[PDB]
Amino acid sequence: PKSYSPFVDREDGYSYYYPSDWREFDFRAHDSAFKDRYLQLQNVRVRFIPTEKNDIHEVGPMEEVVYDLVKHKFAAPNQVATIYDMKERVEDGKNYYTFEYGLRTPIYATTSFATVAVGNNRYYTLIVGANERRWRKVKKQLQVVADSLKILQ
Amino acid sequence: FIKEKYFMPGLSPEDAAARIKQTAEGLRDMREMLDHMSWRYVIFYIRLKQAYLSQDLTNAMNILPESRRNDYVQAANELVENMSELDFYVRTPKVYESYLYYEKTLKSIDNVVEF
Amino acid sequence: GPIHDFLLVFLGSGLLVGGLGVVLLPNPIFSAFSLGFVLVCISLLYILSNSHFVAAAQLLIYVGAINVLIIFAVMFMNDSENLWTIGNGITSLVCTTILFLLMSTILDTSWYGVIWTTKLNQILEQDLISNSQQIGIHLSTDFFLPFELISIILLVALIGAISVARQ
Amino acid sequence: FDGSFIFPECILIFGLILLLMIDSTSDQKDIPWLYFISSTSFVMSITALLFRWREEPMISFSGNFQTNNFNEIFQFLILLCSTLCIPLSVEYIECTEMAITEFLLFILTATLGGMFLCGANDLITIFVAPECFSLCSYLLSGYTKKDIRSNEATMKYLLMGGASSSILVHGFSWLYGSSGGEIELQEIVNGLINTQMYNSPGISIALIFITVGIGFKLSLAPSHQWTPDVYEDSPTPVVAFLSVTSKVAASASATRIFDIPFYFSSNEWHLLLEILAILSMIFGNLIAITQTSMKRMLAYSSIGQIGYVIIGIIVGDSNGGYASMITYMLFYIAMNLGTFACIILFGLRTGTDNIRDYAGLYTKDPFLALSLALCLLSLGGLPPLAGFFGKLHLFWCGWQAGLYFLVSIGLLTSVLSIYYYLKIIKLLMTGRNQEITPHMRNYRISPLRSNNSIELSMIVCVIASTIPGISMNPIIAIAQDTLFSF
Amino acid sequence: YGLIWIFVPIFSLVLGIITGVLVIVWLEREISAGIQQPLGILQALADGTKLLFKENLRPSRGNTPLFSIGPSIAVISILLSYSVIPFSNHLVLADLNIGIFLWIAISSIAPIGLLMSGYGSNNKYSFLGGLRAAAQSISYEIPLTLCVLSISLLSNSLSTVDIVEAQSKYGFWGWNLWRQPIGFIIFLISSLAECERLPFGYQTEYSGIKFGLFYVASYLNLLISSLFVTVLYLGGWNISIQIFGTTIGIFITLAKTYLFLFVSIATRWTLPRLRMDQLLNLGWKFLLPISLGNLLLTTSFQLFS
Amino acid sequence: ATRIDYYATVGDPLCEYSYAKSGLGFCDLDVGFGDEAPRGVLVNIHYTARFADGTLFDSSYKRARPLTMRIGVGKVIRGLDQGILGGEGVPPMRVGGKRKLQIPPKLAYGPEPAGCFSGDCNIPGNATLLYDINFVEIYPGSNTR
Amino acid sequence: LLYEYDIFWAFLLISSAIPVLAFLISGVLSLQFRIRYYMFALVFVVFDVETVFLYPWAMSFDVLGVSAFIEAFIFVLILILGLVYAWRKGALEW
Amino acid sequence: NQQELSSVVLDIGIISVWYFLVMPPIIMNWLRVRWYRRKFFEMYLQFMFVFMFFPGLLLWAPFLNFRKFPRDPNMKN
Amino acid sequence: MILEHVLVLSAYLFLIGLYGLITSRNMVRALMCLELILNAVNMNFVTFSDFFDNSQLKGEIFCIFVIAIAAAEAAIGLAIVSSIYRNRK
Repeated sequence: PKSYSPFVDREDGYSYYYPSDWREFDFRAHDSAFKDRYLQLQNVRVRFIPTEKNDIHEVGPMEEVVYDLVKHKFAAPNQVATIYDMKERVEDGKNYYTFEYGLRTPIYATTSFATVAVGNNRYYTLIVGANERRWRKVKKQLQVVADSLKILQ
Repeated sequence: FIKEKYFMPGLSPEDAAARIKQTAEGLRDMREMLDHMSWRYVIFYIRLKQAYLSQDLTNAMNILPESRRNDYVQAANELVENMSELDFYVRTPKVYESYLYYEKTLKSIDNVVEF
Repeated sequence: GPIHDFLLVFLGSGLLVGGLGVVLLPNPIFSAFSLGFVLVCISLLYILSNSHFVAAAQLLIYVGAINVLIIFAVMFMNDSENLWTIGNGITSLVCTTILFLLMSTILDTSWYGVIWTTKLNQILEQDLISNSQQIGIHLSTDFFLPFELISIILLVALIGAISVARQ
Repeated sequence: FDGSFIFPECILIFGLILLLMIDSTSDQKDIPWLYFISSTSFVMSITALLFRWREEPMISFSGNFQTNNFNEIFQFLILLCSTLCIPLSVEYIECTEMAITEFLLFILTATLGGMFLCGANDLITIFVAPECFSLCSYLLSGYTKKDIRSNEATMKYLLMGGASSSILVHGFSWLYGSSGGEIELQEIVNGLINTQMYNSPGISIALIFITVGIGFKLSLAPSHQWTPDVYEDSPTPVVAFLSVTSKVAASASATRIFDIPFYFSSNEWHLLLEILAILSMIFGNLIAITQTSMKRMLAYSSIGQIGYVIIGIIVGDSNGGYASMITYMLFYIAMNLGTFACIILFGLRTGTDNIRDYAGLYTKDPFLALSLALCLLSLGGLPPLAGFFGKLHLFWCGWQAGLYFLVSIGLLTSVLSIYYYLKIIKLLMTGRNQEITPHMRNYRISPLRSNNSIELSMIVCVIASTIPGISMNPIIAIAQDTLFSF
Repeated sequence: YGLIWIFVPIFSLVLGIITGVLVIVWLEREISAGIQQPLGILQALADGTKLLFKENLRPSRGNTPLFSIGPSIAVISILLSYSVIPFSNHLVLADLNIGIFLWIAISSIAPIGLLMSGYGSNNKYSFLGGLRAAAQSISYEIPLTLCVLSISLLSNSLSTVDIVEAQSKYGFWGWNLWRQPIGFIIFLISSLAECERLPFGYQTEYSGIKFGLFYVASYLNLLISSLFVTVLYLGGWNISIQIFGTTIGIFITLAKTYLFLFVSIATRWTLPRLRMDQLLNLGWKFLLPISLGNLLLTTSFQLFS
Repeated sequence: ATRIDYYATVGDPLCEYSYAKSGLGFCDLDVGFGDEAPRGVLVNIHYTARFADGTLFDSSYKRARPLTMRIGVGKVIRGLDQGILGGEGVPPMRVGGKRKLQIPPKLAYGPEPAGCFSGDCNIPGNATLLYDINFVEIYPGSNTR
Repeated sequence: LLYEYDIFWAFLLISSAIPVLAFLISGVLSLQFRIRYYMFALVFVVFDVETVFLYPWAMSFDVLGVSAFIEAFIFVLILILGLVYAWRKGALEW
Repeated sequence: NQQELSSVVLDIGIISVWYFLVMPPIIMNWLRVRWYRRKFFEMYLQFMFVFMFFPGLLLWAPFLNFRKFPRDPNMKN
Repeated sequence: MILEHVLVLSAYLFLIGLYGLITSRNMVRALMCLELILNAVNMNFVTFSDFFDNSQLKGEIFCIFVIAIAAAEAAIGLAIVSSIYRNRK
């Protein structure tokens, strides 16, 4: 938390950070989603699935849940899903998966460093991405923003 | 071609029994469309199938005995209000209430096909 | 819901009577302003068709730029005059039979059954949702060739309109 | 991203930028060098298209534009029409005191729109490029600006051309709906049977409205009433350029949007083209007998010769290819621009277009009379000229495909074309000192600018109407290798 | 509940723009009482009811539907585009993905109302005046939408709430005053000149309620041009160099539109008519090429961003 | 059900379907020899299209031309894109190849009657189609766009 | 989906019913030939279509690099060459 | 689906009656007592203030009580 | 869901503007009828893009192009009509 804004949501349980004064807007199915006022793809958003599960580890393995999460639930057919390496953390007692992919349409060069979580009969799928034309400068910054999602009760 | 179906005469109660099982099986697999957030095909399918249900329930109730009428109309109007609130939360698009009322209309269509 | 498609039927009735006002009124000025009413209803139909940049583009370009010059040339009244401009027995016949073919084509076609098909190329790729951004990415570089061509077309249209309308 | 396959049109847009830079600097002190940079822009576009000959039929842009050998050939024919027709208005502009600038712009952009219509593959460009060409057509037709009849005729043409393209694009809309949301000709037939709409009334209305719009573009006898009315007052060079370029680009589209997205409904497709072809062959050649004008009956002869081209459209690639249609379009350009060159020279020396003024041209000018008579005999085809062997290759391919009732009607109307052609050749050969007109007797070949390029292109068209019927085997040898039209 | 919560922002916005046009009337009266030297606040509503309670005044011409809807379309061509203003981070009427583009369309349908006014009046005076007013609404649209385009090109967004947020990144210098003052001058002259205010009738048969419609349509045109001065160049709610943020941001944007009202009325009283020849000399041979020029400048400048 | 558009063919060599993870009936008859089919390009196949029982409703040999398809971008059934390219690591086809496919109605057009021109339908609900793809060639100049 | 302009239809309905209602409550309770401005509108219509083309490009220029920059640079080059044509000819003349 | 406030009453109505009651007599009083004692900078900011602060002046527009006594007179009516 | 009625309205425009394009006294009424025909095809493309093609907005992109060409056609047609009006007395 060098210069980061911990926007918590004590009702829904999620809480994570933002680099520098990203704005506020209503996304189509995400709640805050907080775009960065200059770019069009650089934003971090998170949504909900009312499941009846408790752990992301019992619903499936990480390397297999990212496959049907990106290749079947994220990627539009006109773009290809370059799923990069996937990572796992444990915050307090719960697993915390974090992965990387790039949606490559024949136009629209972009990618996303999305992470996934669960709890409270919800299902967190925090997605942050940016353009592919400038991603190596915005790699570790969005990474250290993205791994900072906490699940609190 | 529902505009000609207005001009065409109404369906049979057994035709309604066929179309309600078809409508059940078609509401099974809109999960491909919800998670991709294709809300325009979702509002197309919900408004069309609600237009089918509004003429389908009153036609399909006429083959059921009076023991089945009370609980059938109970589950049917439960399905009607669940589908209308699903219509309201897709014409005000939020993913959570949409999938919640989608599971509600699945667990209300699973026994209308049971009649 | 019912307000949406009742608004659709209301726009349909108003637009068809405005189009018959374009076709069958004694005043060409009355026909041009009925055209303006029709194109306002067209923009409202495109709002109903979930194509909003399209809607305000047709509202911007086609009464704001077209119908102004239309009513300019209509108030500056000029002169009067097998598919050709020979009527009262031909265009009624082909109008009724092409109308009957199109009514038997639209009404007798399960359109929603075709909407059920080809559903994979409208799953609305998740990283963008906004309509004008999507128009701009499909217009600038995807259909780059007609985008570069209408520049030449409107260039030649301006140059020819100068070289004709002055004389 | 690099679309290097559209470099002959990059030379055209480069010439357009140079046209506008010359059209902004001085505006008065450059008549001939502007014509020089435009004609050399044509020649550079041709040599670029020949430098890109052996390239693959690669869809260059983002599923938008296909540089097939078939499309390369039709672009070559449009460039050849523009090259062999561009000197035919270097005297008309200085005779009628119009602007040679923006006229060269109109011809360059009509050539541009035709060359994009040849390679157009999305349904967008099969509306953009034909009506690019058609807005350039309306600007070229409304260009004399001295009378009421020319402007009324081109306004009626603008009405009919907008109706033409709008029916064509309503059919394109029924394509776009019945075939899912698919465009790109290769993907449209996929989109019909992805949606299971091959046996549909919607695709039937699509095919009917598309073929009506193309028949408006091809001026076939249902949709043909525009050409004589609109080729009276519109000037003879743009009558030449627009008729020939419009019908070659419309036959380009009439192969292109009819073989690739319509090989499933090919029965009703062949039947609709057979109806329009037989009526066009009969009625163009049967109106063109009885008219006292020269450009009107030429417009009907152009209708009849496009009705001959539709026999090559109906036959497939296999049982007599589209190569016959290609070489007949080459012959058609070659022997029609010579006819219009002679009609232009009768009007740069007389001023009239009445056919009864032709009595006595053999006595006054045997060179122009020989050129016009030989072009008309090429168009009719009595000796071994170009057009006889073109009609022979057409009727050969139609007879080998079994289209007996196309070939026989084409032969009867070829004889019917022979009649009004030799009706013309009566006048410009004979003369009896009062059948000559006072618009003819004062011919005055000597009050002329110089050794013109009208005469050069005219004698090139005369030789190209004579010897390529004799030398047809290299032309067939270079036309049969267009098998990628699919 | 199904329509009350939806109707009350529309109702509050109509009441807000009625209060704003009351402000513009009495504020031009206040600047005329400053440069020309209580009860006066309600005198503007007295003006509105004097123009309201009157005679219909219909002559014998048979264009009665166009006579009815002429000033009506002239009002609609401003009133339909008040769904566009982000007064704060909230309380905008719609989300409005195409923010200013709908305003350009609704301001471009204004010469339709001007030609319907020129034909609804059976007078050659208002005929020529409707021709002039429609032609200057046409003529001043292109550098208007050019500087609109240049600001939306700086922001890379058309939606107005996004550009209002986007102006507050560098701070006070992040506003479009210091990003495009040239395009700001373009938007100044296009805002003042289009509404028949900075240069200059055509109501010689419209009276009663129709004259009041033209009255409120002109001053609401001034209102919406001023609110776009606020949401384009000056900022929406940001003063960088819960519930209270909305209440202070509406005060910020109303101070900014009062600033532009004072500047616009003062520039009206210190400039005469352009005499209709320098008007077009400006809007075609000067204003449109320099609007294309700073369009090319902002097009070259957004490469590094 | 009806409107089968009777095109009597000779049939194709039957085989057992080595099933996929996504329930695809999958049987590669003839391994092609050449390059794999690229994602997003136009490809030319032949096929005979059959219902559950094997009655024919569509054929590329009916049209006597290889059907041009841009595969992988979802312009066709996902059964096509998962049985020609392969979704769950199923091997992609090579040129001059032949393959039978039992498309499950999950991959196919659901219980929805795909195609209904006038009362009667082209495809009934849950048809569990049988495609017999003859992947013959790549389109000559084709792009991934 | 009828959520973006769901309030805008009611806004249109109120704003469209209010002038006719104002007319009801006000009724119950008490040949030139100049084509210069025509020529201005004739230049306006094609410049307006070119601005319509310039609208979604500048909407969507952020996702694209220098390629869309030179796309619309060629476009506005055509635009300014038409404008210089309008200068040098007898187009505006006012 | 947020409902970030969850306040039923007395959140904005209190601020509305505050801005509509406490503000307009002090605003009109500052318009009265500073009608001449002003720079054009001061008249500029007062014009901006009275533009911002308009619709609260509706209950104070017809009423006018402490307005007219530029002497020390007696009510001799 | 009657939303396929806008196609019926589209065909209604496509017939009435064609009828007005055949029987027309002057030229500008027929030009306006031609514009209604371009509207009919235009709303057909917009409806088909709404129904089927929403990832690519190919029908809506073609809507932008067909309204551009409609503008060019109307501009040059009115240029011809105005030049006739100049050339008559």
